[PDB]
Amino acid sequence: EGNSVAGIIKSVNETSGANLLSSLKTIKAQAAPIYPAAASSTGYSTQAKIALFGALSWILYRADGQSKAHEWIVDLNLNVLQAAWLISFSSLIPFRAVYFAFRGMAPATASTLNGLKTFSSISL
Amino acid sequence: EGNSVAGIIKSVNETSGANLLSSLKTIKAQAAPIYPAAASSTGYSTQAKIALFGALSWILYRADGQSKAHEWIVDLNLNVLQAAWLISFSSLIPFRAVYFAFRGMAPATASTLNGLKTFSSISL
Amino acid sequence: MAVTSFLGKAFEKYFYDFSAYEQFGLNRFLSSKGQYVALRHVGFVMVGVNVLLAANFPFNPPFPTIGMCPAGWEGTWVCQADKAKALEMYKEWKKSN
Amino acid sequence: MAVTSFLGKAFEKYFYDFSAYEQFGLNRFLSSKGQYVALRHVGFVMVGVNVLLAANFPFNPPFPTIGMCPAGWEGTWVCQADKAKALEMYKEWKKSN
Amino acid sequence: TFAQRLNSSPAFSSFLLKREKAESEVPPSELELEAAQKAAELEDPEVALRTL
Amino acid sequence: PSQNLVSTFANKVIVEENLVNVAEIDVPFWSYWLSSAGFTSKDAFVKFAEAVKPKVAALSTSDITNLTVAFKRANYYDKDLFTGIEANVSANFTKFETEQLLQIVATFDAFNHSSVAFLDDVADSITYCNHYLAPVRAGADELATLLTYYAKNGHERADLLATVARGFSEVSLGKLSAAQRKDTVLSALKAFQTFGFYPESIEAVIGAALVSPAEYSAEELKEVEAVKVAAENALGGEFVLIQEG
Amino acid sequence: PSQNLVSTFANKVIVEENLVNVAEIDVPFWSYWLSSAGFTSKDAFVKFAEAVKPKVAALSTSDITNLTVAFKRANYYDKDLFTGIEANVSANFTKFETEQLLQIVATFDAFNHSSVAFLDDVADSITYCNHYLAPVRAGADELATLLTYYAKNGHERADLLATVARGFSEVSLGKLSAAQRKDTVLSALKAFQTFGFYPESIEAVIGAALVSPAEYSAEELKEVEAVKVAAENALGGEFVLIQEG
Amino acid sequence: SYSAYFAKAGFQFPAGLSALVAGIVALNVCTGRPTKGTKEISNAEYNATPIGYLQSPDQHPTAFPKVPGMKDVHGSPHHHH
Amino acid sequence: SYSAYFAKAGFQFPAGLSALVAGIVALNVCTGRPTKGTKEISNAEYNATPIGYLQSPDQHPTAFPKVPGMKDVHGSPHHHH
Amino acid sequence: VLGEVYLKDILRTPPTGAIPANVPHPFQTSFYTYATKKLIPRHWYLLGGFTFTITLYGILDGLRDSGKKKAYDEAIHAGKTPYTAGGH
Amino acid sequence: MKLLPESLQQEAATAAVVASWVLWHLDTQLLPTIMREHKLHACWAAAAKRYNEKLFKLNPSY
Amino acid sequence: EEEELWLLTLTQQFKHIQKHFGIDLPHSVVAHMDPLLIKKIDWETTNALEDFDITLDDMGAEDAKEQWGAENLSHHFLPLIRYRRDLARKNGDRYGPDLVNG
Amino acid sequence: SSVRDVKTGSLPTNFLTGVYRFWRSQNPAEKPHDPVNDRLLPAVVDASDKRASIGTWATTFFCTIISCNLLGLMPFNEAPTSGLGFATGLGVSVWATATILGLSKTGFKFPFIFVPLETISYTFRAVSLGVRLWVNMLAGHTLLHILTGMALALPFSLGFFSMVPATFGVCCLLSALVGLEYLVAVLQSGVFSILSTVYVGEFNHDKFIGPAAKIVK
Ligand SMILES: [Zn+2]
Ligand SMILES: [Zn+2]
Repeated sequence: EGNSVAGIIKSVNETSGANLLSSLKTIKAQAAPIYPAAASSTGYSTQAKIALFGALSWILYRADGQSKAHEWIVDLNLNVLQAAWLISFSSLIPFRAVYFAFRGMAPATASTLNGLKTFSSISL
Repeated sequence: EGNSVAGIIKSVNETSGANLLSSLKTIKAQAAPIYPAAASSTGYSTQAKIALFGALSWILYRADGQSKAHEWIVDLNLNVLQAAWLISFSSLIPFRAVYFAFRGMAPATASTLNGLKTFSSISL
Repeated sequence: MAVTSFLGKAFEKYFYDFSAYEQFGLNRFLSSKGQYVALRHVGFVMVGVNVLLAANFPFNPPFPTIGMCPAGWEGTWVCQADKAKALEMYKEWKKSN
Repeated sequence: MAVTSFLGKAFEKYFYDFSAYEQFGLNRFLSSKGQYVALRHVGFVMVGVNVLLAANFPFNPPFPTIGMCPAGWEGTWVCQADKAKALEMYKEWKKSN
Repeated sequence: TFAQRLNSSPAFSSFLLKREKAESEVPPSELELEAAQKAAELEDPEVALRTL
Repeated sequence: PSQNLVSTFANKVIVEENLVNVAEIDVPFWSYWLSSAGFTSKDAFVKFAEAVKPKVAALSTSDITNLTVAFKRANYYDKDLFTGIEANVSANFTKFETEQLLQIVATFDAFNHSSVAFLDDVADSITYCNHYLAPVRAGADELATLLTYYAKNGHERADLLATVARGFSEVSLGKLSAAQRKDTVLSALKAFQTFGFYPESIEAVIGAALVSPAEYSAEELKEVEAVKVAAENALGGEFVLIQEG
Repeated sequence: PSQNLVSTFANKVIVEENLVNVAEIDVPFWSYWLSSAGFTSKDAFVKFAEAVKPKVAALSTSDITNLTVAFKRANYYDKDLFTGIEANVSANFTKFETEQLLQIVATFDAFNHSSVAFLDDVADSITYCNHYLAPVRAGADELATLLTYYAKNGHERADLLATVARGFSEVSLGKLSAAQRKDTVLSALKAFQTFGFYPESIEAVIGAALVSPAEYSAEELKEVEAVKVAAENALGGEFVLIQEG
Repeated sequence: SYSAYFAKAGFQFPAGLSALVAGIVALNVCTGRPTKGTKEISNAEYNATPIGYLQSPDQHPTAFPKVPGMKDVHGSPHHHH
Repeated sequence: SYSAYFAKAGFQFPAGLSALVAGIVALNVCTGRPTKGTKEISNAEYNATPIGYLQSPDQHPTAFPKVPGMKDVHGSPHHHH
Repeated sequence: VLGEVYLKDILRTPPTGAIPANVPHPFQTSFYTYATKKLIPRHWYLLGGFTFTITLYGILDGLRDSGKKKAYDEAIHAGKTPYTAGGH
Repeated sequence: MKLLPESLQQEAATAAVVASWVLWHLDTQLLPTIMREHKLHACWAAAAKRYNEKLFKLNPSY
Repeated sequence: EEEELWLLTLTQQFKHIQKHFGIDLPHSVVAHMDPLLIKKIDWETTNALEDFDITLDDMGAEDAKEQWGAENLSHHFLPLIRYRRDLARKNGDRYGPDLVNG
Repeated sequence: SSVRDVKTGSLPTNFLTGVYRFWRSQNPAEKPHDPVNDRLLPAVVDASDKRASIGTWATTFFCTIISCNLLGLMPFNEAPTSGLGFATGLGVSVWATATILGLSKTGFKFPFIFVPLETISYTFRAVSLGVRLWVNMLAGHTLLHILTGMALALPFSLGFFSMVPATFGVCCLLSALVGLEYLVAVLQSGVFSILSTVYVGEFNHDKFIGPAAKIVK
């Protein structure tokens, strides 16, 4: 895969003057980058099924031994207390403000890229 | 991917009489089937390593419990008797005659395909 | 259905715009929504405690009761604070009941 | 090397054309090759038996000896046909040896 | 604009950010909005030649 | 107040207006299984028939079979949905099976809806795109529905009729109750004489009536004996029942 | 006959002619590890140098580094192999590392073999295709070998000399023994005056000699003091050793 | 624009998680001691004992016990009391 | 001609072997009985016993025994003989 | 002209054919490169500290079983049962 | 309650296996990815003044 | 149009990073477009200097931070100065910046 | 053999960038007297080669403890750092890492009646670093077990969904203790690894090599 500017330079050099201005949208699109198209689902990967069966195999096994733990009704009522905060965190955390607050932790996303200021790289 | 005969018919229809006989090797090769090229190795798949570590983890575990089996020297000298026949089978089985003898077990490989006898499907 | 694609879209519109804070009115009684969540939380605990107890009610409690008895039991195996004692009384009660 | 590509090619030319039936001559003494394999087989067993025994030789045999003793042992723990007896004699012999 | 390229990011098709908009955090400025429109005029390379 | 909160939850959260709001994602799954549980609900099925219309042109063949037999059981006939269904079938006719087409035709035979392009692409698919013993696995009450749908619409496909005539035998009619076998034998002989096609396996749908003629009238046995004489000179012989042994 | 069969097996199966018959598959693996165990064997390395010549144009960069430092340790110089090696380096110069090029150059500096296209593609790769602190991780006895290989061949690359001059400091020369530090300091100052390039880090290779002048002659310290006065007016000042504290 | 490239590869585990799970399991099964509530006996005792008498009552607590301390099995009544 | 297409996909297990290995393992670990040479004891005995006394000599045979019957551990000397 | 043999493997444009594979770090490629260049030169203080704890806690596990064995022998050499007989 | 474990060395080694996997995973998988996109941004923001001035002096287009 | 391939590859590659960095650009496309920047970044991680720009910020080295960034994009000018050197070599001269006094 | 592809600017990449750069900031490098240029660059690179990787170690212990502490707040799960050998086994391992670093600053030889009192207060750092993590994860979970037993005594005795102002005030006290446990889960993973940078950073000091010879003016 050669570079697309040498593909632009070649495709503009071997056109004529009459069909130059018509060819400029098919030389533009021949050198556009590939953004791969949204394929069909094929949902829940072979590892997303291990992650959900293995988490269900863990939650059932932990609730099995919680139910015979000599404080079994206190153990099973702590999962209600612990899952009550997972519900209150979905309803109280500002998830767009948290997303943009983690973007400021990283200096790569806290600013814009900064090089190559367009007046230095002209070709007139 | 449309069919290659309609690609042959189209590519021969829109050529001229002068460059017909020159174009016939690039219309031949545009409609040849893909035979994918021999890629680089990337040897021993993620499942060929499970198959050889899991077989080494089995052979070591079976030789571990064979060595404390109360007949341990008789057990470990039976693996020498059993592996002596795996060696004598690599040196006595006619492997090309066995390959062509299994090809005769299957009626799909015991003969050649039989339909479509070329004088029925001409287009003159 | 597609098993990952239906109820993901059902849970999405149960999560987001299904709101019993406004569909059941409820701004008439509650000041903010930050205190509707702060007692839907405590409401989830009180409901979950009362479901876990009632789903197996005749049980001798592992936790210390504070000197209280549930209903008309008061001397049975359900209220007995000695556990090897109440195991004997439960096995007698189970033949009758 | 490439770990799957070197010795696969080394084992291939050890399997196929490396032949001690002809490189060591050996047609002078053997009639066919079908009987060179039929005693390389028995030769592999006799070598493998003699290696497995010798790699741990001072051992009381689990198998029944037929009334025979290996070397100058003859009354020691190596030849003792009672196993709880020979465990006692091996533990005495191990302090000395 | 930047917030309009963030809205079509894989982050905002996630579940917790699905009904969110990136312009709600910091909106595009008037120069960023007028230069996204000016860049839309010049994605036709014939219009960019005749303008130049 | 425990009973009050549950009753308030039941009148605003679990109704059939939100049952059809979760049923908007995958329509022909929820359309098919609810209608099999007995949920007809004629104006809840109108919410189905417009939620699925931007999707009918890209459905799989088991989805199209699930739409038509659900909209048959709910008896609702949306003519501009059912032209998108027959344009799914007549565009993907090689992918449909005889198990699937015999259920789509019986929906299209109740709701008297046909095209000539649809009647060819169902007959092209049963005959050429499907296994030739797929009528034998069908059950003769579904094949007689296909035979009359081609005789109602006047469509003579003599290749399809030789295919559907395989699935009429003592085996396929013996699995029917004699109320349903009679409704099939009269329905199959009425279609076999409409085309004048008397295959060699018409002597199993005739012999399914003449071995038990006490369930038939003399008007219907005149219909049967009209086809028997019409098939006897076509096959070149005379009818004879067999006592087994 | 147990000793006879083992001795017969040892004189026909385990020799060095079959040790080089298993070594034909991957050459630069077996070439490198055997030569590190002390296996020079000048005419066993000729079997290497022709078995690898149809492969040198497609080797990875760690394979090319393994060929040259093996053929340096075995001291064997195949001029038509070593032009295929320098055509691997000068065709893939962006992929080589300074750790790898400083070992390839020291092979090419022993066997006095150079090209102008090779000397540019090694200097282009150390300066531009590699991290600018990769000379700091090098060890100054390898950088002085690179400095003289560019002064033997008369190749003035003033961008490469500013890069290699980073890797001369008190740190990099302090890790050398004083026999090897002296052989490096004289070898680095001889190359720094051949180009007349006196960087600001020449005062660490000069000061590595003037802090311990009892290992040097008066002929070599005249060589050192010639470079010190040549570097003093270039850097615009006077040399002064520092007593620490 | 690249959003549909990242939807193609779905879930994936962390890039060495099979060595964490094989390391935590290999610490919980290679304990070098009997399995927490059991005791190693001789083969003559294991071949002679019923499987109802090898079981201890402490190792089978009741899955949702109505009285705290209920066990599911009862074990050997041949106590050495 | 198609020979290089079949060299690309390397080794692969049979197409449901994870259900055979998870079925044979689930028969060897869900035995419903103690683990072949061990006996379930009470928690009061397990917390009070050293790990050298929980071990039986029969369950640790010697890895290459010089005398047939050698065991690696010796267990509890408090026999009930 | 400057003609794409000078830009080879130095500067490439955004891909038009397909998105390539990600370039591995040398540490993601091999554990031996991680172990010898980073894990042992830089993190051997942690691996020594994890080794000290596993060793020290094996001393304390050895002291705990030699104290269980001492209290066990002092009940079977003193005619008592060494535990509370389970409870059931 | 549960204070001492059944083996202290087994729990100390579970902590050393978990924390050495997190050390390996950070050093090998996370931190190469962190620094590939931290230092694309950081090298471009540090060079931007000297890159553009070097490029201004180079291209003959003015 | 003599050196327009290099100046427009720099323009088109940075414009695609800047449009997509921190939003949706994959790491495979960065390492495709800029393979020697990724190669030099990986050298710092391999050689235990993954915090080298934090080290230069701790010791206030603001001019060695600008040299650190400039030497890591140093290869962007390599397609030019390999071209201008092969002009001057085939024209008999020497390349200017290769020389000490020149 | 083929690594996965990462989107730039992902949220786990942005979080772990800020986390790593936080713990790296706790032991900053010291500015030399000289200006940092190509003369001083091997002395700066060698100054980084002799510093411990406390930026990496402290975010190893941050991320392995906050993941373990927050497991205790997931339903059906307990925190691994609520175990004595896990939590104190991380505390001794930080203390031994600091000591192995401080012992290697010499030649592994161990350093009147004062120094047994500097040692004791230093050897107690070993157990105090781990026991503070263990007791916080144990005492918060134990109080939650006791108060859930008390708050279950009221609906067990009184009516289910009856006499609800008595159980509402204690279900909101139970709910505010699980909320404090989310704060102690995040704080004790921070206090463990703030203190790991302090203890390991005590022996994180070596001599700047620097220029031994100069050309002034
Ligand atoms: Zn709990
Ligand atoms: Zn056997």
